[PDB]
Amino acid sequence: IHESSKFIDQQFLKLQEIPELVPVGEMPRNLTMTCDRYLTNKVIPGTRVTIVGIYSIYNSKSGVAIRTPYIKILGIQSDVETSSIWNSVTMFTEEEEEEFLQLSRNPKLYEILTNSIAPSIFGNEDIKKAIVCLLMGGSKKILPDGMRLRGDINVLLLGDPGTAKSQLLKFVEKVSPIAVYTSGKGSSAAGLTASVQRDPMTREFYLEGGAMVLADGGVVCIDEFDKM
Amino acid sequence: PLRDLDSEHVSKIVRLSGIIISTSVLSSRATYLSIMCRNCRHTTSITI
Amino acid sequence: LTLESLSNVKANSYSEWITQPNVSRTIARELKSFLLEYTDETGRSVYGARIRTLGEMNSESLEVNYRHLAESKAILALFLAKCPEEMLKIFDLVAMEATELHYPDYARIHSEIHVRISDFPTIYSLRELRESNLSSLVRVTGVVTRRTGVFPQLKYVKFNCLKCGSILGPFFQDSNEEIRISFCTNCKSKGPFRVNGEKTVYRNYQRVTLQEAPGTVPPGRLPRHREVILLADLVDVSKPGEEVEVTGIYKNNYDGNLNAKNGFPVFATIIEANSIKRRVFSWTEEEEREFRKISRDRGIIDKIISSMAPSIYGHRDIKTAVACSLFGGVPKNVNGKHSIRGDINVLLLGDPGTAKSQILKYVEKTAHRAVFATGQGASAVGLTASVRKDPITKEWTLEGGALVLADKGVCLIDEFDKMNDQDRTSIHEAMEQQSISISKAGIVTTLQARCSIIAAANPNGGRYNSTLPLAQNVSLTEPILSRFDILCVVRDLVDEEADERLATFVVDSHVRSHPENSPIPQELLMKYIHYARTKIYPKLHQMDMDKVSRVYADLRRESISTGSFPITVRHLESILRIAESFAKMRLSEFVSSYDLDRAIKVVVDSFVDAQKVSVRRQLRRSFAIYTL
Amino acid sequence: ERVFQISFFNLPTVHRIRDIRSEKIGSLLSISGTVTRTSEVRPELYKASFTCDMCRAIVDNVEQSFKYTEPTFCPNPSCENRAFWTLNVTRSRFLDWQKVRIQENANEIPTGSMPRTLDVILRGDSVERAKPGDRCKFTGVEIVVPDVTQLGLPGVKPSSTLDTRGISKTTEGLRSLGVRDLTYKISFLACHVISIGSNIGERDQEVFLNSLSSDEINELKEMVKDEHIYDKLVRSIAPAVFGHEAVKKGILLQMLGGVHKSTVEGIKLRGDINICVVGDPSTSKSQFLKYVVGFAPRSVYTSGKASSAAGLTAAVVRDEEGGDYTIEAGALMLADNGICCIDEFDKMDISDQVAIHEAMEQQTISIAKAGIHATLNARTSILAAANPVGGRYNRKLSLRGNLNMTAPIMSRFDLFFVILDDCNEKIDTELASHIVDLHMKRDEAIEPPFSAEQLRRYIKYARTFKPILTKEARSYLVEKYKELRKDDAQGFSRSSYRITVRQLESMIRLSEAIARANCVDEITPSFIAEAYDLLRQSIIRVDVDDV
Ligand SMILES: Nc1ncnc2c1ncn2[C@@H]1O[C@H](COP(=O)(O)OP(=O)(O)OP(O)(O)=S)[C@@H](O)[C@H]1O
Ligand SMILES: Nc1ncnc2c1ncn2[C@@H]1O[C@H](COP(=O)(O)OP(=O)(O)OP(O)(O)=S)[C@@H](O)[C@H]1O
Ligand SMILES: Nc1ncnc2c1ncn2[C@@H]1O[C@H](COP(=O)(O)OP(=O)(O)OP(O)(O)=S)[C@@H](O)[C@H]1O
Ligand SMILES: [Mg+2]
Ligand SMILES: [Mg+2]
Ligand SMILES: [Mg+2]
Ligand SMILES: [Zn+2]
Ligand SMILES: [Zn+2]
Ligand SMILES: [Zn+2]
Repeated sequence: IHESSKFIDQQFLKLQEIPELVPVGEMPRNLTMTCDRYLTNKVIPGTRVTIVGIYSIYNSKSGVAIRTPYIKILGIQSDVETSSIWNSVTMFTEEEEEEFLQLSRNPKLYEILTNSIAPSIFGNEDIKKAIVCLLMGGSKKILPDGMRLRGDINVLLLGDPGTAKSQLLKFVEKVSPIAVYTSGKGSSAAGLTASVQRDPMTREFYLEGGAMVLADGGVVCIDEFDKM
Repeated sequence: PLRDLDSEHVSKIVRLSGIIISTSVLSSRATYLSIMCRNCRHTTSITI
Repeated sequence: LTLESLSNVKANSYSEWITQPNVSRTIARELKSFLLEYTDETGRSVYGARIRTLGEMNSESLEVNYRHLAESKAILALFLAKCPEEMLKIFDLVAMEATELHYPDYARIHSEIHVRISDFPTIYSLRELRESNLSSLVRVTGVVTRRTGVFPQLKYVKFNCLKCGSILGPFFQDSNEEIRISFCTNCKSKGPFRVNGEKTVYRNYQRVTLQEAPGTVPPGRLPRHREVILLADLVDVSKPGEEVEVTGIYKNNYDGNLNAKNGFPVFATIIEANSIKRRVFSWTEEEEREFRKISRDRGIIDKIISSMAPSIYGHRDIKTAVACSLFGGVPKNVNGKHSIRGDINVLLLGDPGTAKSQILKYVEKTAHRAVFATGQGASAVGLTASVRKDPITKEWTLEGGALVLADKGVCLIDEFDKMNDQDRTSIHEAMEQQSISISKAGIVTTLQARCSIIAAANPNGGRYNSTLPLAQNVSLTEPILSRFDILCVVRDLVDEEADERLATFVVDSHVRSHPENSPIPQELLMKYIHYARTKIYPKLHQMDMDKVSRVYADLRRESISTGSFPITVRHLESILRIAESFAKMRLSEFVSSYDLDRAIKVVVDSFVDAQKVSVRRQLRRSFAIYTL
Repeated sequence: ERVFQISFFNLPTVHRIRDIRSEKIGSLLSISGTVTRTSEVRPELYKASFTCDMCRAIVDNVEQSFKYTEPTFCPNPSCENRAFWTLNVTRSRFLDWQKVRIQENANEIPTGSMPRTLDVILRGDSVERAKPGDRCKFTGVEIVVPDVTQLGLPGVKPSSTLDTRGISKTTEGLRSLGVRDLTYKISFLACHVISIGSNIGERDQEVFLNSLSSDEINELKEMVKDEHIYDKLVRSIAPAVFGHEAVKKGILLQMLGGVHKSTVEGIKLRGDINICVVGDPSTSKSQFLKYVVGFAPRSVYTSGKASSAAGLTAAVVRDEEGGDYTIEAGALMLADNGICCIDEFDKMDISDQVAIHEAMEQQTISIAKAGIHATLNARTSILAAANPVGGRYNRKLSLRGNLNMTAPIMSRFDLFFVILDDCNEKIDTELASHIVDLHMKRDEAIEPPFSAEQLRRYIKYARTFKPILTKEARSYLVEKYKELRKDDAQGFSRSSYRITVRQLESMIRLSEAIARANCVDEITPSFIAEAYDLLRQSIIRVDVDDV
């Protein structure tokens, strides 16, 4: 009787060893894991996790008595947390609020935020001021006619090689809450802008990826912007 | 490491690291299910 | 019974003879006497020492030599050769009792001792296994092609009964066939019993495909392959791609309804491995003292330069670049905000016949984590990260590519010029961010690619033209050319004496290699490079800043005056990184002045020789003080 | 008890693969064919030993005929049922078994039809007597094997149902019968395998001279003793071709080859000579390839556009849409320790050129397709024929500009024979006379110094030698390398392709081949001079426009 029965969620995860430490000519080995209740939907594919769990057995119907191992997850720890819109947190504690309010009344606030932008880079003070302004951005407006005015600022740095523009891009990628650093032709296997590809096991259209979309609400640092 | 998992770790708690390929869709498992006999109409509950 | 009574056989077959309890107990007693009393007439018991060593090392493997048993009891050696399975079970029990004679608490730790027979005399190739070798011990050589993962196979099988819930006793699982129980002995029922994995004990299992080594195959014949099953202790021993020699029992794999395609009652064959023998960057306490002894020599660095690629002659600056790339600098991250790369990228641009590929092969042999890749070739690891689904396994796997796979190591890219676009983008990201970002198949992540790159390229048109500068001789663009620290342009100009010595070297190499006919040793050198990479971490101090800043302006103003492509800050960083790499070969914790001068020499020579000849003539005379 | 096998041979007639008819099933026969696939040796259940399930006594020596059979006698009187048994694979007896696939010979295929294959099975001592790519004459029995794929075929497929006439039945109640299809394909079971030569007409020398009788070993000694033997060897190669003595010398040296050497580090030094023939249209460049395929053992012929990556190296193939994947030996392994003759190397696409220079680099073939990972032996000399870009050969352009073949392809060819057409009356008249004499006289117009069979015996004798460079040969070789590179330096861009070290290994290889041609154990400096002269004549000077 289904309208008087109670159910929980269960999820299959697939875990590989990290591709940095794999034998050169060998396939990276993987295990299936099962999680339930509040352990489901806690990690996205691609994240690096250490997981505590029971190493257990199932029989799948290659050897007279051969069993497939799996992991029953008891806990998941995320080593690094990816930056995205859904993963962004808007909650603040009162101590951080007080610290930011106390910071905002400093009369040399502009000077210290410009000095904090890439302290290892000699010169380019105007560029660092520009980078601070880019990090803040302007006010976005939505008007009664429906058309919107953007607040984001797009800055181009073009010049001779060896003038630390790539390091400025890297530091902006590090300091931004949401950021991606890509080339003009994209990444090694991550596209630029937006890619719509068919789903693997159900053959349905979905947004494959792309620098301009994963970095929504953030900064895309496009190195070698002329080749595109 | 993932390659040092042997048969001595079977049905034991192991801590192990890696990267995630895929997260499957959420399947619905049953915790409490009420059952009723087809013709006998005996009502029973199984808790899991 | 006696040995001479064991020589005579009464049963129909050998296996039925050994199956008898009296023959089994006689063989057990004789194996006990052999294990406890064998000496090599030198006053030492090698097997007692082996038992003590395996007990103190907490290992379940006992190596028993076949020639020792043959000299001691020849009939038991013949019995082992003919019927290895049950006699190995007997000698398992005998070796377990011999271990319990010394260590009485070893049974609770392991309860299983595997006997590994070594130096079996008969040698078989995989192409000559026949009908006579079934259920017999065979010693076969070959190359491992690929191996499966380690799976848990049931060893002590425990059941539970669905009628009463009682948990039954443990039963040994024979490796030949599945075991089943039909009685409960508590509720006296033949009901459905289920195996519970929490109280069942398992052994490790691996499946390894072995082919005949391609050197030994007859001409028109394909290399035969067999399949080898590795048990609990032998798992993950032999990596694929290496020549290994396996001793084991040759037997038939049983399958349901045989093969319908053949129409004949044909079985497949397996080898259950009894022993694995391989036909390491570990330094001992003496090895580090030897490293310190060889480092205190004044001319140590040059010896390392002379140790790079002995089969390659005359390319001293290329070998210096190889030594710098192999040792490498130190990466650093000041305050977490600003990162400076710490490994030397070397580009070998050369005409055909300058032996760049042999240098790449030498580095692949020498280095710790060396990954070989190429642009034009197909059967090699790719340079691009990917998410690939196996067509048969239907399993999605994340391949980091050769750049991620060479992390904390070296990636060697042969034929750097005719690369395609995706591989160029992968190299560009791997040298800029030292990482590779993937957004494929629902996987959005970044993989660390902190890898040094030693690339080889051919100039445009097949020759280097010294009249044109470097960028016009190579299809590589300016940003990818600027990322290399050492830029070795090698050209085969015609010099009579050089041609004579090179031809002499090559012809001598041929005449040494005929079948009818001060450098550091390679084994010491490889561990030396690993040690210096893993424990030194050199550092440069504050009072040398007045000379590098001086020579930086000295090259910059001359580059402005001459009008070549400019010297940037990255040449200074390349100087400071090559200095830290040269200081590692001395096992030195600090950077010296001669170290900096040698690094400045390397960088100046690498910058000058990539120029137009008009630029070369002025730059050689202006920078004569630093070239020395 | 030892199993015995009777092998019949010298049958009066040899049948084609397409002449196999159903009237000869269960009859002694002799067929011929070219072996394509060889399986590995597998055990076949000959004398099965069973144990009954409920009486549990062992019985042995059960006849096994093709399909798997279980005895129904059960001679112990303890139990009363017959069908249930269990096989004991340890106690039972097995024989060797191989399924080798053979294909119709190229001269036997009809006018428009494709070749059709046949699976012949070898048992016992006949196993592994056939190699991938050779012509074998199989004597055996035409047998018949169940085939399931004939279900969708048109026509009435025979079937078997159980006859129920003498069986008493009652309609008590509480009608099923066993019907099974009779669909089959013709197979062969051979007791004798002999390998006739793949030609139209063992490394140690002692086993070779033991094989020859007194008369032909005397003839071989007479050939060895002759002082003008090298000129006769050159003149005996490709008699239908007029002129082009340098190409004939190269072909002879390729058929001889150099020694294979392995250094202490582990790298391998190639003894195989790879030759590319480039030139103007209608210069008999394909006649050389025809002669090498029709003459040299272990030789295969391939066209450039009709090529493929899998067909030249190795193929991973699927049979009957099953889970099993097998390996087809490619053209490079069908010519292993022989010559792969590839006409129109220019028309070959880039992927196949990549897949073949990989097997020129490592002299091996790598397979990673599907679940099969394999390393394969393809040490093979390559005789390539290429046409220049634009059709005609431009004298003003270098060899690299005339050819679209890539630099890794070009770097491993020792000899580049550019054969050209020049219009003068004398040699055109003599060539025309030669061609019309060929058309008039067939074999009467061909008068070589040696016939094909004695040429092949001399080549196979000479390949046993392993020539060794002497003390003076070393210095004379390095002097020739010095003067050759000095000629490059003086010529500048006038040379077609510059001499590097690779030409020095090719010079050593050609010197070893010449020393083999004269049947000597040590390389004389005259052989060095001949190899250097041939290599110098390989490079032609680039014509330069006047300024
Ligand atoms: N003014 C500067 N102050 C501090 N460090 C600098 C300065 N200019 C260059 N560098 C350093 O020198 C290197 C220069 O690399 P980048 O200039 O960032 O490369 P880029 O030339 O800007 O980008 P390209 O044009 O694609 S090569 C980095 O390691 C910087 O840290
Ligand atoms: N300086 C040298 N010392 C020793 N052997 C050499 C030298 N130069 C060339 N060789 C030999 O010449 C051959 C050249 O082989 P490769 O290493 O493939 O040449 P390469 O420099 O890679 O040029 P490619 O193949 O056109 S990219 C090998 O047999 C080398 O051993
Ligand atoms: N120099 C020659 N000596 C003998 N026969 C020749 C010569 N040149 C041409 N022929 C004959 O003329 C015909 C030329 O055919 P092919 O050998 O196929 O031409 P080819 O040299 O291969 O040029 P392509 O590249 O195929 S257009 C054949 O019948 C040859 O026997
Ligand atoms: Mg940049
Ligand atoms: Mg090369
Ligand atoms: Mg032709
Ligand atoms: Zn009921
Ligand atoms: Zn029970
Ligand atoms: Zn019975």
